[PDB]
Amino acid sequence: EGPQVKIREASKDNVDFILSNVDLAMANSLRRVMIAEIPTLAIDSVEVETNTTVLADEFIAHRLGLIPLQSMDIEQLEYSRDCFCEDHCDKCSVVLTLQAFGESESTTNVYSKDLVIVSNLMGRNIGHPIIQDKEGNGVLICKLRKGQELKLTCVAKKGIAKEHAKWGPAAAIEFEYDPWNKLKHTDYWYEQDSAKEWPQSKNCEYEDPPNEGDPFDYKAQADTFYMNVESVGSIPVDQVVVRGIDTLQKKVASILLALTQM
Amino acid sequence: MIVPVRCFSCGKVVGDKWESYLNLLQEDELDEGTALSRLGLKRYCCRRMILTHVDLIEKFLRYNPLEKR
Amino acid sequence: ASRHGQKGTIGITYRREDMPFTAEGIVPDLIINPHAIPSRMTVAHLIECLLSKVAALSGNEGDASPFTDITVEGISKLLREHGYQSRGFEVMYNGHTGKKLMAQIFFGPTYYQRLRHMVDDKIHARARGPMQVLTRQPVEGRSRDGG
Amino acid sequence: RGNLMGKRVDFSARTVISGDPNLELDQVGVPKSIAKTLTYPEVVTPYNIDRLTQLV
Amino acid sequence: FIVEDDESLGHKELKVRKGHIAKLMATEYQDIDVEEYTWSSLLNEGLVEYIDAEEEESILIAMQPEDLEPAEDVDPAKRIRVSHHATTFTHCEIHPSMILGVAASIIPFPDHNQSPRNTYQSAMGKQAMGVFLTNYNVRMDTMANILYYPQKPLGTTRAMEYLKFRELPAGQNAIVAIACYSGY
Amino acid sequence: SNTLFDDIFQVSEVDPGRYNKVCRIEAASTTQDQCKLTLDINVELFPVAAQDSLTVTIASSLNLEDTPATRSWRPPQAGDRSLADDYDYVMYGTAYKFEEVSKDLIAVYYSFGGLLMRLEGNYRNLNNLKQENAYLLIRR
Amino acid sequence: FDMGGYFIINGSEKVLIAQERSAGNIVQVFKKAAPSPISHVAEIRSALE
Amino acid sequence: MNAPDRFELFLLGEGESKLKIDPDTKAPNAVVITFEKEDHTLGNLIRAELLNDRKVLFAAYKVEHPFFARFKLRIQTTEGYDPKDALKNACNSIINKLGALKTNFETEWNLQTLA
Amino acid sequence: SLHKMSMMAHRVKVIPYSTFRLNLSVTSPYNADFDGDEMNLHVPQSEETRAELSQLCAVPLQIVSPQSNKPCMGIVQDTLCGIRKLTLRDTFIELDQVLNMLYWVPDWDGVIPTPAIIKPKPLWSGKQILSVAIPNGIHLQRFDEGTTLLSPKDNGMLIIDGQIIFGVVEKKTVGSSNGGLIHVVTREKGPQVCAKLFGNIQKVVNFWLLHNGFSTGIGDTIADGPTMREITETIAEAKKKVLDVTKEAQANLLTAKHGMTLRESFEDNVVRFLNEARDKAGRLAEVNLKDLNNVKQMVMAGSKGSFINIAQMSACVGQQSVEGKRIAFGFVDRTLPHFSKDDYSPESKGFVENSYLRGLTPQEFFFHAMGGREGLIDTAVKTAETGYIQR
Amino acid sequence: FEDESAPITAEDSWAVISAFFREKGLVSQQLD
Amino acid sequence: TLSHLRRTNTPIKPRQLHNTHWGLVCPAETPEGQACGLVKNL
RNA sequence: CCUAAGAGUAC
Ligand SMILES: [Mg+2]
Ligand SMILES: [Zn+2]
Ligand SMILES: [Zn+2]
Repeated sequence: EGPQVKIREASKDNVDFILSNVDLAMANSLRRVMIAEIPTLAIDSVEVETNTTVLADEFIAHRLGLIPLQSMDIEQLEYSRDCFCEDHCDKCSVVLTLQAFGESESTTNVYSKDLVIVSNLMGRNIGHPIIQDKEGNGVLICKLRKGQELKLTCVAKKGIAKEHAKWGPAAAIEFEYDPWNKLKHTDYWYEQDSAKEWPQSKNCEYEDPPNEGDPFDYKAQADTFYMNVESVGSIPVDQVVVRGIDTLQKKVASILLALTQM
Repeated sequence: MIVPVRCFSCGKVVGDKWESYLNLLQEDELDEGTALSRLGLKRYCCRRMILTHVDLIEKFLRYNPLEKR
Repeated sequence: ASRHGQKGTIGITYRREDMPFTAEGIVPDLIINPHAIPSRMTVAHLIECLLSKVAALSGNEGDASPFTDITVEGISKLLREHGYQSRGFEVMYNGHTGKKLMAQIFFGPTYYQRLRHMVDDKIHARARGPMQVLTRQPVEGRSRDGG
Repeated sequence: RGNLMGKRVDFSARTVISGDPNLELDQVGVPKSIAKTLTYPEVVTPYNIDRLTQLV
Repeated sequence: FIVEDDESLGHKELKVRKGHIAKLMATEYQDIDVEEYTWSSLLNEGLVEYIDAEEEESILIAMQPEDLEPAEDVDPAKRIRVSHHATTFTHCEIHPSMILGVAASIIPFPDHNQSPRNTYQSAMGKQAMGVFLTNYNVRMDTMANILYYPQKPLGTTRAMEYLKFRELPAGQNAIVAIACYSGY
Repeated sequence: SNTLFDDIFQVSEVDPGRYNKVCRIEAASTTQDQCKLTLDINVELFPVAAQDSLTVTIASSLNLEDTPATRSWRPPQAGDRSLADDYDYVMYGTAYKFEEVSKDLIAVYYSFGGLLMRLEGNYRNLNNLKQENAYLLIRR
Repeated sequence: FDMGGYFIINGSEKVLIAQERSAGNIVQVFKKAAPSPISHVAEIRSALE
Repeated sequence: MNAPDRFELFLLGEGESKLKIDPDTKAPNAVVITFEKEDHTLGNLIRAELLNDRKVLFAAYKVEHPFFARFKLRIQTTEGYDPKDALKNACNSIINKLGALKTNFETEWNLQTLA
Repeated sequence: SLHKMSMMAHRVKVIPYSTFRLNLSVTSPYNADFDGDEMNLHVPQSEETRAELSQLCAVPLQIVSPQSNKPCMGIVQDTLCGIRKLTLRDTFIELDQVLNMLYWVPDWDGVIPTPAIIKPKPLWSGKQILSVAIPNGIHLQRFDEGTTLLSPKDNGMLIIDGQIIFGVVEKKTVGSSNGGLIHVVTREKGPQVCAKLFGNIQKVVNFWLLHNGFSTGIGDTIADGPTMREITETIAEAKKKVLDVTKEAQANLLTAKHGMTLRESFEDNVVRFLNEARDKAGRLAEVNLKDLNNVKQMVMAGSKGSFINIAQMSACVGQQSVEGKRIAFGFVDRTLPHFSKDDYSPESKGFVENSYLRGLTPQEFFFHAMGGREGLIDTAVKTAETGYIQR
Repeated sequence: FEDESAPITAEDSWAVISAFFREKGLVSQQLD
Repeated sequence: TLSHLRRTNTPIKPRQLHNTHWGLVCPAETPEGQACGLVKNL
């Protein structure tokens, strides 16, 4: 008993579902947590050894920080801020190394498949850059003319989207409720007819259209939210939803804990 | 300069869809809209991320390297 | 600033979760005040936003040449053929509460320039510093720690 | 006109302005760097010895 | 453009026809084996003419050929235009949008703006940030500003591909919402 | 607590005006020919049509017990008993004018949060109304 | 993409702004104000190239 | 230059606590609770769950400035009901609902074959 | 800093960003925008200067200006539009949003006002919530055009004991106008209470507008088909009248107005006809605009825009003038080389019959450029001359 | 198109402009 | 850079946009300050 | 360091 969920579409990177019997505040809080509060792995520090390319060092550092990394077992990693090491260790970071040389007469593309994990993952499931395309090459990090070299090391720490958007695993989150505007939460702008000028949402097929003669239902509340979560690739989209719920529950539990302890 | 890794607005990774986009434009003679739809860029934020990119890095690569090994 | 004389400075920056969002999860990169539109009569700004939305959806390039026969009605017809409201309005939800905004928001891509005037190159303060040799008054200019 | 009627002065700051609906009518927001640069001289008094010592 | 009597059609017409346009297109395509056809070829065959203000005093110019050369259910969305009710033209404008300068050719739909706004944009696009040259990495300029990711405009003019604006853009396509959101 | 005024009116006109949720109605008393009413009503929350008979009661309070606002409003708990239970549409407002229409006719003006009401009739039964707050209760 | 049309003086790129002037060898006739005794003046800025 | 560190949005600073409760003198049996390093995500949820309670006369929250991540929540309950008890009940209800939702979503996802 | 109100004493609030931050209502005396304006800050260095700065130059003490014995600060921009939208008779607020809005008022006494509607659903009107910000004991009564004690149009303003009895709150009430709410409050309760009123009104209205939303778009400049047809008919009729006047003048049948020549009278008549044509077309467009039109809403609130802006954007830009005259014959007897000699038609001398929505023809674009150039030159000359005169 | 002496359209003039800028350039006056 | 290379200056109503400026100088490209109209662009 | 010149920001 409680909030009820029915999922329409399931994919590797998208889940489209219905969230019924739930308050609007709860659904919006879940959406916000999925956007912002889910921990993820991403490259945080870059030590540049050699860069004879045409791009600036911090340009490449930023591009590397935007590379999505596997974060299935990110809960087994610790934040660098609350680890006993000096700068970075194996309990709180993953070390990668990008070493590329332009030994070909044509331009050599430095992808994210060339990122090599150096630190011992200790059997975790973190660190690997996410590969999505069929060619197998990851994100196009840089390009090299013949004789140009790029040697650098990356330290990846866990983080959340609040500190920096590079840690956000959730991409775009579709969120809609009351497709027929039965709650009258919007006043439709129009020129001649509001119904003709506003295209019907795809979710209108899942609710009974209003009878156009019935009185306004002032007691009705908002529920049955149609939500589509997309995944960047760091964690599966179902894990995105589950970890969002978990993080929100953790926040409320921490509020209870602070209240009791004070 | 070079293709951005992620769409600015939503954050979808688009840095791996540049060479595929160029291959679709050239080899298959597809127009830009169909090629964008093929790669999975449905929101116009991602579509403007990939459609309007200018690959200046090629120009930068034309000049001889300053430090050649 | 846009390409129509709509200069302005960044007031505040919100994260993605706090920005208003459409039913498709698209959030704006920029939010500008409606009150900048009516007095300045920059209709080209709105027309170019609509044309850019259509061009991004359709994959073509918007022909915004001055004296062509490109009208708002045709752009709106194309936008409606793409499944959006013809005048560019979109139903948006408040970021904080998730409730629908009672007013639909004009929403779409627009070309913006970053101008050379950054605040970090203009902020300046001086408690006490170098004095002019002749008049024994503070020197001139923020580059000289002036007054 | 350039040195007596008007002159350059110390203890002055200048920067870009922004709007804030959450500030009172008689309030002005000051950047922390500017507040750290500009200073006020407070005479040491029995009524404010403690806070002045803490600021020192 | 030069307009002659053109007795074959019985009415005034431009000296330039589809054949010259085809030859110019062929030359441009070859540049990107036939006889070259350049602007000097149009100049030397009496197709186009150079007119200054003094000579411009004593000529009659047609704004566009398709609407003003031929002798006489309209779209209400289109702007109102007149035919001038006169057929004695001596020249034709190559394109009205060529009255603008380099800075004003970047403005999208400048005819839908109040003119001071166009002046402001003309003065303000010179302060826009982008890629000023491709070899900025080998120049020791006193100050240089470069965008990370310049983007060619979604709304573009025909005159801005002669200014290389699509090759060296100075801005980005941002998703803009016009809203009184927070009061900030 | 007691009903300061009560009557039955018939609506002769409903004016949507420039509004979508509020309509101004004119009503004539079906018992006294000298009593008439003008009233703004939230038609979205209480539909009203022309030629509709409405029982209208103005009261100084809603509690059944006599009077022993200045007290903060509280949401109605389950099981609470009040006069509003016997009516369909209840508003709360303040009286802001007592006008002498004629020798016998007087008009009283009420403002329920901006929804205006004007009740006109002979003073022999409108004398109970005074310059204070009041509740307007309407049933169909 | 560099277009040229500028000089390099001491390593600095200098451009000559096109200077506007009135044309020479053209007769121009101007009215004069009421206080002046001369009513109209015809002048030519004669110059040989 | 003057931009604050981003981790200040969620990390408690030195010498400050997550919650602080101050009685309200405007109305009887009312408290104001300042939540630190929180935002609308928690504030709206807590306020709605408090309004779901029957003995809560007043419940509201406000973020006084977007610059700082903190919010103030005012709660006023009926006589004999501790506002802290109302907050505890609201948090407990939120946790129970979220747990049920997580269970339901897991069960629904387990029914897919095209994932 | 042309006047004393452009130099005022504020209270420091240390903030973590590189810009000076100030209230929106205080920008009017400073004549300040946020499009790159810089401002200056001076720190007193003694107790005497500090005290006289706080007791003489403080912002609340400057609310009523001696310049025109009326307030110099008011409600502006988003807050004005929001306060107009909030006080409409249609605006009703449910319990949760009412509680949030009440809490946002710092000096709220802690009592929830009885809802305007109790059954079948407790609803608070916008006027009821806004009256919380207004201090107790304030009475204001303004009668607009055609308003009675009953307000069928909800215009005018009646506030009794700090409660808005009726009237839509807009620029005439909360703006910097004599006899408005700001003036009454500062003359009755003092400058400090007026500043607190500024803060409370801004906070509550900004919260409501944040959770209600307000926008503007291209569709706000579009009038429907019949209205555009009527506008075109009006423009054509005016052009026909201009043509008839031109025929009369060219037949010498026109008589010169006393005090001016034939040509001056003809130009005066033509300009008047074109101006009233533009005004009539703009009025048609404005009447056609619905109450949901966003530009119309901004104009009604008084926050930004005017009737002429609607007219020029939707109906007709109008007649472009240089030096108080129609576009002169820069070439020999013609304005441009695209017109014949001695053409005095409205299009030949700078009548822009197209709106900004429709777009300007090349000749109209050039004429509008000439008008804008004249405006810019006038602005520069005016600011220089006014500076010298002021000194 | 097929007819060699057919009149040009408003779109064709951009070809002429292209030829102009292929021969002159943007800073032709300085160099000339 | 392009605008600077095609700039004309008039040593010093001359500030007005003349009719003869059609097609020779930009109708709307000029500094807002004291050089409004005096500095022109081709 | 002074002087001169030019470009520009907000009015
Ligand atoms: Mg400004
Ligand atoms: Zn560690
Ligand atoms: Zn995107």
